[PDB]
Amino acid sequence: HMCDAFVGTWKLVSSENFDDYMKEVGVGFATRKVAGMAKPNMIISVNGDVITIKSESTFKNTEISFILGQEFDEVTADDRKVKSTITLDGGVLVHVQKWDGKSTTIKRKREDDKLVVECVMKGVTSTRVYERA
Ligand SMILES: O=C(O)[C@H]1C[C@@H]2ON=C(c3ccc(Cl)cc3)[C@@H]2C1
Repeated sequence: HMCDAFVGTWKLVSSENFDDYMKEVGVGFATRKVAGMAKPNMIISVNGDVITIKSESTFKNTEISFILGQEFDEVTADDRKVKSTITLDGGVLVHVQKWDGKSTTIKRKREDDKLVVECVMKGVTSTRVYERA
């Protein structure tokens, strides 16, 4: 019953500062423009110890499956090849991505009926709010 309140199908309803987050990460112009238009659905499921997070949009479809605390390799929507580790910290899914000596952290939390996603790279934060689909 690990992660029960995250499981389901979620739709993006608002984004703030995502262009600047993508800039900070190193995403190029054309990818930022197309990625920034997307209104993904995020589909979270759990089977035993394995959590799966899918993101589907007109821009890209991504899927990760993982065990908490156990590093895995991820190809991000912008084609970075990163090493990822996801843990639960006080009810928040904390996702760290490492690549080329760089690091970004993505937090996912349940707040009221929303799933709030906070993406941080150095001093730049973006907040993306999802609602149940
Ligand atoms: O809303 C979300 O799912 C957040 C968390 C995800 O993890 N990485 C994202 C990302 C990075 C670069 C690009 Cl170009 C697009 C998307 C997603 C944005």
